[PDB]
Amino acid sequence: RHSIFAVTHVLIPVWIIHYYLKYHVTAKPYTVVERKPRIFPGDTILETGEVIPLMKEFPDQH
Amino acid sequence: AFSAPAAYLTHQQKVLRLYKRALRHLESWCVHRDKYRYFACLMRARFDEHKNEKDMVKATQLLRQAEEEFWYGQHPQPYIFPESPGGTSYERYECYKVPEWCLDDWHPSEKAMYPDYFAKREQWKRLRRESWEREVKQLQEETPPGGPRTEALPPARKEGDLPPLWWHIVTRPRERPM
Amino acid sequence: MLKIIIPTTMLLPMTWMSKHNMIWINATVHSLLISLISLSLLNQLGENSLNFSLTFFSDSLSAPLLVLTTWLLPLMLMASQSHLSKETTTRKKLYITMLILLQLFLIMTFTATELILFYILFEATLVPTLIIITRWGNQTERLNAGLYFLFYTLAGSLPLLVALVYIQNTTGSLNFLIIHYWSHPLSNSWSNIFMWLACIMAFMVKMPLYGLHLWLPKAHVEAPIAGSMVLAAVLLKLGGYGMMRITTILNPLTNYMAYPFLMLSMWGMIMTSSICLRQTDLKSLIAYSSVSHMALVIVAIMIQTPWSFMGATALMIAHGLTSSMLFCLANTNYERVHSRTMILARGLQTLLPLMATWWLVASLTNLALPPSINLIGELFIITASFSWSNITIILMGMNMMITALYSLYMLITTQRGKYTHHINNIKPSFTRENALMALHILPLLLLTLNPKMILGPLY
Amino acid sequence: TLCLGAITTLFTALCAITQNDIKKIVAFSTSSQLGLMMVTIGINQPHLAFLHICMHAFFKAMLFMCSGSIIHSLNDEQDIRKMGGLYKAMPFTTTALIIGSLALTGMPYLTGFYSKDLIIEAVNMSYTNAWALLMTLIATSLTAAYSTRIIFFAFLGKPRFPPLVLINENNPLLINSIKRLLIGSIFAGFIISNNIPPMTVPNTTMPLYMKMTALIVTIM
Amino acid sequence: SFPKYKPSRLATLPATLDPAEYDISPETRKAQAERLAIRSRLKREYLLQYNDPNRLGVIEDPALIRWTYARSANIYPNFRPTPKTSLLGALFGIGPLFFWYYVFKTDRDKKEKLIQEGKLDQTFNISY
Amino acid sequence: SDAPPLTLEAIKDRVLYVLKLYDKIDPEKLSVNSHFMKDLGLDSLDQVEIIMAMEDEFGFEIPDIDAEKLMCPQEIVDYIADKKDVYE
Amino acid sequence: VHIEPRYRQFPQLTRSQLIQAEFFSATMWFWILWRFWHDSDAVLGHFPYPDPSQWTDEELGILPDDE
Amino acid sequence: PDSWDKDVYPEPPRRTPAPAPQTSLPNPVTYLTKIFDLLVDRPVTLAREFIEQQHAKNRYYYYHREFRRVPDITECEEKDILCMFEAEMQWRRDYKVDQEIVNIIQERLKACQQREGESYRQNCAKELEQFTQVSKAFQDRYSDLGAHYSARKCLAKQKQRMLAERKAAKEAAAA
Amino acid sequence: QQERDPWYDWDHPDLRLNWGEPIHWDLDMYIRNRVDTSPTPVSWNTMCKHLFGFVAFMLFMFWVGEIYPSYQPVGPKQYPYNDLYLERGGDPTKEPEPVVHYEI
Amino acid sequence: GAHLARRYLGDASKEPDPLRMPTFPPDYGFPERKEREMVATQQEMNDAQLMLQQRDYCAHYLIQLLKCKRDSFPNFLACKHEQHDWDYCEHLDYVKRMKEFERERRLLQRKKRREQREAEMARG
Amino acid sequence: MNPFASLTLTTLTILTIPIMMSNSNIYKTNLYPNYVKTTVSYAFTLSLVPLLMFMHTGQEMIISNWHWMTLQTVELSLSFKMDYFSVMFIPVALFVTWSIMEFSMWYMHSD
Ligand SMILES: CCCCCCCCCCCCCCCCC[C@@H](O)O[C@H](CO[C@H](O)CCCCCCCCCCCCCCC)COP(=O)(O)OCC[N+](C)(C)C
Ligand SMILES: CCCCCCCC/C=C/CCCCCCCC(=O)OC[C@H](COP(=O)(O)OCCN)OC(=O)CCCCCCC/C=C/CCCCCCCC
Ligand SMILES: CCCCCCCCCCCC(=O)SCCNC(=O)CCNC(=O)[C@H](O)C(C)(C)COP(=O)(O)O
Repeated sequence: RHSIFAVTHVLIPVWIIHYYLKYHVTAKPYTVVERKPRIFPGDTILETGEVIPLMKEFPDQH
Repeated sequence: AFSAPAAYLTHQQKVLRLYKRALRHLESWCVHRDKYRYFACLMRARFDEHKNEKDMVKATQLLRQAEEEFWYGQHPQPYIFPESPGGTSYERYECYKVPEWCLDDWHPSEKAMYPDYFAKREQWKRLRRESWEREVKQLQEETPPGGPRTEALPPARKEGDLPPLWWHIVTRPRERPM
Repeated sequence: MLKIIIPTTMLLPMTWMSKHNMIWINATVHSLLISLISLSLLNQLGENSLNFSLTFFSDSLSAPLLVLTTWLLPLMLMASQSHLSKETTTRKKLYITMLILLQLFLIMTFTATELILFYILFEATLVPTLIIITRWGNQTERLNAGLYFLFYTLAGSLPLLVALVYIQNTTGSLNFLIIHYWSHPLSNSWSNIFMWLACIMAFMVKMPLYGLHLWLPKAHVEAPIAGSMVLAAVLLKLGGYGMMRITTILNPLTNYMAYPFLMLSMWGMIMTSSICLRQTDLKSLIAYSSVSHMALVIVAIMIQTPWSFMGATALMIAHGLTSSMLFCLANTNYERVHSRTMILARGLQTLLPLMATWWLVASLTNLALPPSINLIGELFIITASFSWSNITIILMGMNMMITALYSLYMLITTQRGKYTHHINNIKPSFTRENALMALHILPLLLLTLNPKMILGPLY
Repeated sequence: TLCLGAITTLFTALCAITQNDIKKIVAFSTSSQLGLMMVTIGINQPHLAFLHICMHAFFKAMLFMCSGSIIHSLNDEQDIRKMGGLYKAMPFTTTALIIGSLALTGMPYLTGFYSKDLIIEAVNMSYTNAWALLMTLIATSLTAAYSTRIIFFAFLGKPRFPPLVLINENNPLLINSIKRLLIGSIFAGFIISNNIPPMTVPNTTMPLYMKMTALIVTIM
Repeated sequence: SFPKYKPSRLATLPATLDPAEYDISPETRKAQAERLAIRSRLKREYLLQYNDPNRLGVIEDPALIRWTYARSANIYPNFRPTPKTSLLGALFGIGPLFFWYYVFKTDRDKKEKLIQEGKLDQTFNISY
Repeated sequence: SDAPPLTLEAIKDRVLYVLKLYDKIDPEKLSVNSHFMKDLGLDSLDQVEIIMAMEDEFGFEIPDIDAEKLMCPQEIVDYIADKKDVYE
Repeated sequence: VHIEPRYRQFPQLTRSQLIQAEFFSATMWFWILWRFWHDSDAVLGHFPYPDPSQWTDEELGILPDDE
Repeated sequence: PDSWDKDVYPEPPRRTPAPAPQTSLPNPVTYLTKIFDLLVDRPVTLAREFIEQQHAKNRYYYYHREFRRVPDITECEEKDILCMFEAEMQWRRDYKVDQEIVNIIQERLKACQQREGESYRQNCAKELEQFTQVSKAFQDRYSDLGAHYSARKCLAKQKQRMLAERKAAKEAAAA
Repeated sequence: QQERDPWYDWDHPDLRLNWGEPIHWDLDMYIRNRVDTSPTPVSWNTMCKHLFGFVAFMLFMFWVGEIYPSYQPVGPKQYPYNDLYLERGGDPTKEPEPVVHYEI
Repeated sequence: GAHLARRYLGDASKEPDPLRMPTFPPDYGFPERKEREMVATQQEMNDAQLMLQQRDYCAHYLIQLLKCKRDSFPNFLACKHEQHDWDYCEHLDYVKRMKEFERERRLLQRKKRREQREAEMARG
Repeated sequence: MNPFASLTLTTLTILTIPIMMSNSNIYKTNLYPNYVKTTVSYAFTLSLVPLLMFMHTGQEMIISNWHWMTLQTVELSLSFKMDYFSVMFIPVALFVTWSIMEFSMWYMHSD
């Protein structure tokens, strides 16, 4: 009775939306497209494990 | 809005209307109260300077000149009361006004609520039905042979008469209906 | 497709054998069932048409038109039974007989495989309409309206008959499939120019093309409500259907014979929209609206592109539904106050709120609010015209602004303001009228949900 | 786009400075800020224009809300010529309106400043129409002028409203709504500016007088 | 003394600035009396039916009927072909058609000539 | 809520208050049935000023044709009550 | 909370509204002063604007009006 | 997933960086992601598992329809109605297939533009080139046919283009 | 209809009309939701002059300010890799003419 | 700015044209000029997806600032040293551009005066 | 499944529930305005999360969930762009709408 609004108006709608996106929308190519994540020097890739080298010996204009 | 108009205005009526208009527009120009009082006293002195002119021709010439000056010097955005014909709330509540005859078409279940109100309504309707013919005949008697010449209506004069043509004046919806 | 034709022919004796107090019920129920049956025609192919027999075929252009006809019959029945209450039983049965015969002729017209049979049915649709208008109209102008409706149509249609028999003597067939497969170009000669004009003018006067439309305000204003419904929703679309059919044999002559009709359509679209701004009769405004929308349809058919044909089909269906709804909305007020003048009854939103909601939705679809199929058709036609020439957007643009103006003018004049003081006989809306408006409006949005069913064969 | 925005902002700021209905003044202020947004788009700074949209929403909405509070208290009166001294009679409304006016005028470190200041200093350091720059500066002066008019007329001086005083702003809904928008109008600029990635090249080198141009014209 | 205000079609002359209402005659007063009498008689005729208890319906207004009939049905019977009527009809019904025809024909001839020479940049123009 | 339900007593009190703040009218000699021309000896301009003062007090304007007619505070109170639908 | 009309007197004020108004005015002024004390460069400019006239021809590489 | 062929709709190898926390403060995004996972992704996964369990107990297949190749419009006599009908149907099917090919290429292009972010002008050159080629081919084949198109009109267009190309080639040879 | 007296007791208050009186031919143009011919404070033929003067002056001044622009005393912006030749559209098989920037 | 007044009122002949600049060879007055170098690789800039306009000679400082911002996400007040370094590099770039403009004006004024006075020598 | 898309769609979807409830016995009571205001506030606090995701990693998305209709070479589909502009404007608009609805609960009390 107290917090039933958060169940029938947030939780239930997000269950239907996540199910519809995970198993129906993403079952076809190019339906959910995310721009590629930025890569910076000194980063390591999760999948390949490749590390990116550093950046050409800064002139140190301190 | 309540009085029947006349065939024309008189010279003093025109002067009074111009005086009111000029005072209102001067108040629009003079926002503050003390400045408005100063210039309103000046305006009243100016108005009553020529109060004693026995030549009506020159009086109307002065009125013409004053109207021309007012039109040149009026405020382009004068103050209007909110419910006046140019105000921000002029006809705001007209959509909430419902004529009384609409109650005749309510479903009997709707009329089951409010029994006493509808009993009073029936009493009022019986009163109107009884008084209509006397109203019509009084209007017939009091009307000159060549039709009415003004829009003024006579009152009730007899024992238990009612002023003719009263139903739609008495049963106005309201000024704040809902 | 006799599974649809025969049940209507059975509607006839069912009406003439019913009890005196069950004719409306029986006609409505069985009309709705026939509409449900006709709903099966929407299962169309991607390459050719459904060729039921040597006589009847169903395309992706005529199936929505047939569905619209069969759906319009019950609505006309509900709209007619109010003002026909004092009529005798025999005359009520005759009115229903006229409506049934009109539906039968329309159903056979949209599926005839030959052009002469199509001509005979498309011309047979005249008699029931003329009888309905001239017998059950209200005012004395109905006789002149019937004469205008008859002769404007026949003066265009008879040269079409001559041209059709000539074409059959020349090529040996009028069957539409043979005509399409064995098509040959038209040369540039005076004989071919006049053949083009004979094949086109009847459908032009049916739309009707601007300058040839004077019959339409008369006929659509003087008719009873069912007459107006079927005149605006289905009978105007005969011209568009016939023009898209006949243009198959008119190439490449159309490439330049379309110019006068295109200019007439665009400018007269502007003119009829402007006419809608100063109209004292509420029904004449809806009639001139129909003229403007049909001018757009004419442009789309004349420029001869796939997008223009898709837009023409969608616009024809949408306009049929919208204009029928608007006519019914106006007839409700007419039945209340017995006058067609628009500024007589005002502030009706105060007295009838749900009817005001119906008015708002109808006038929103009239101005083509997205994503209604009205706007889908209008936008497809506008894009096709822009590809045809970039300067059409100006004329098209002006029309969009004007249409919104007069639609909302109608809405504000009828629903807003203050109710006239002297009119005290404005009774609450009946269940029948609300059901009529709902059955008009819900299919529009349902079709918006799935728009490929009204986009024609070029989809 | 740049010229259309410049003429729009100047014309509407010029119309606003002599209006007597308070809602009209706020509407003309909104139109002038839209003109400034168009000018920002015209100098190829779309992200600054978006940031200005997000910044302007807060204080414009709260200014209209304070106007509505004043209108409701004084029996649906909108003319400023009949609004007297509400600085003391309406303390919370006065505080909110003052904060909103200061933010609209791009007072330093407020929400308005993190967009309007950068917009002005980016108009100054670009190859642009000179007339558009002049109209932008005149309009950003007229903004402070119109804002001043509302405060002087609506909150300072002596009462001019009818004598049956019904002024009452003690209602939790009004207080909570305006307080939320006020916290926004104070801190959103700093938070959002520091929490977005750099999508522009900043102007790090300005003559001192041109760096203070917006402040100088506002003060004038 | 002061700058003068001159009336226009869309900004008319005020009543208080009208010379005709400042030099009046007893004939004018008589005319005003007759006008008020006619107005009052019409008002009484309306109000008698307006307050009638047994009246259900719409009070018919002959003025509204006359207005609509004049705007719709009375026009053609009162039409004469005159030089003014003929010239205005010819102009406003013929000129726009050939104006738009010339515009569209010129535009399409230019486009077709450009297409023939192979320089229109029709790249990516899949849909028409 | 909104403004209270204005009553006839309040209307009369406010009208008399405004009239007793007028310098050309003596307070005690003024009564609720006092005539402006006969009893109090005021001209038309003073009546116009009084009508404008009433308009300011109640926050609403009165049409000139209606305004010209009122001559005593009773007429002013009655007009105000009829305008604002005051019955108690 | 109940506040009744006053009729030509200063309206009734509850302590909470003045407390809130003063609190928010004070927090705005504190925010302005603090953010100026810590971010003065955002108003005064951060880097010195140089003067072109004081640049020698050696580093700007212009010939001595002879070649 | 395996729902579509990854050769028709290719994607780059999806390199994503590892998280490198540099603050003592917690990351609210990680906490919110854990909450969303445990509260939304698991019940949805259980419902999907139940639905797939029910589906596995009733398995049936539908087959892509195969069409043979028939004579084209070029191998048909002038008035032969039946061969013309078959050729026209086959041509219409090929027109639909070509439209779908263009659709696939356009989907590739749009996905590339979204995926590459701020480097799309350089990183999507190949997809743009493919779309330009396919668009040019499609335009030559079907543009300007207009409504009432058919295989005969397409053949006439192709013959006209071949005639123009042959004349241009022979005149350039004489140069 | 806007010029009619709003303080009169019209039969139709919104339309400001009386029952049975002659109706103007162009009433639907004058319904006061539409064209208004009410007297203005400033004369017609004076409002037009001021508005047209403002518009023409603004247009002329914008043209003048365009042919007399405003800018900072700086050189063009300098980009490292041959004005980012590969970034603004690629074309990696033409070897563009080198763009070289020198220190100062 | 004064340069605008000098160009639109004074002698526009010796005033640099912002659109057409420079008009002199880069090695005209200088004996030799160092080629301006770059620190960030094209591949690094592409991977960071900066912008077509932020890929200037100060791009490496921007890359460092973006990496530090992503690493110090919740503490959005920790990227001050990197922001200052990027701003300093951009200020040096603007100083260089001002110098280029300054160089163009003197050369134009010097070259035109020198050639007109040589013509004067040839006129006597 | 990277909750960004699901949260961005839920923010927009939950705004329509009070519209679907407009023909229920909540629209005839005096609790409807507070119900709508609560719905809008909930939508705002839900939309605050994708904004945080963007401010952390710069994540952006496009979602083409429903294919409405297809032309010969043009495909029309219900598609949502969830870049910086959308994920920044949605929370601001929702916050302002929440404040303005709570204000309207007092301003339009007599309507
Ligand atoms: C009110 C609305 C009614 C509906 C509108 C119907 C529209 C009908 C308009 C017909 C469109 C075109 C008809 C003929 C095509 C060309 C017209 C002609 O003017 O063009 C030139 C024709 O040249 C001259 O104009 C000769 C025609 C002159 C006589 C025609 C009379 C026109 C006067 C207007 C009368 C109004 C007609 C409509 C009655 C209502 C072309 O030169 P030419 O190459 O040599 O002829 C082409 C044919 N060839 C190839 C066989 C030789
Ligand atoms: C592009 C094609 C057309 C472009 C527009 C050209 C002019 C269009 C003419 C429209 C005619 C409409 C006639 C009937 C309209 C309905 C009646 C009506 O609206 O009456 C006026 C009505 C009431 O007057 P109020 O001042 O509001 O008084 C209220 C208090 N009593 O107000 C209106 O709606 C008037 C609106 C008319 C505007 C027409 C002028 C606009 C022209 C724009 C030109 C500038 C283009 C912009 C360029 C941008 C830069 C790229
Ligand atoms: C803001 C700018 C607007 C201001 C501009 C306006 C300037 C106008 C000032 C000058 C105009 C005048 O005074 S013009 C004065 C005209 N003079 C006469 O009419 C002489 C005869 N007197 C009468 O008719 C009545 O006594 C009467 C005097 C009406 C009183 O009525 P009561 O005593 O029976 O109430």
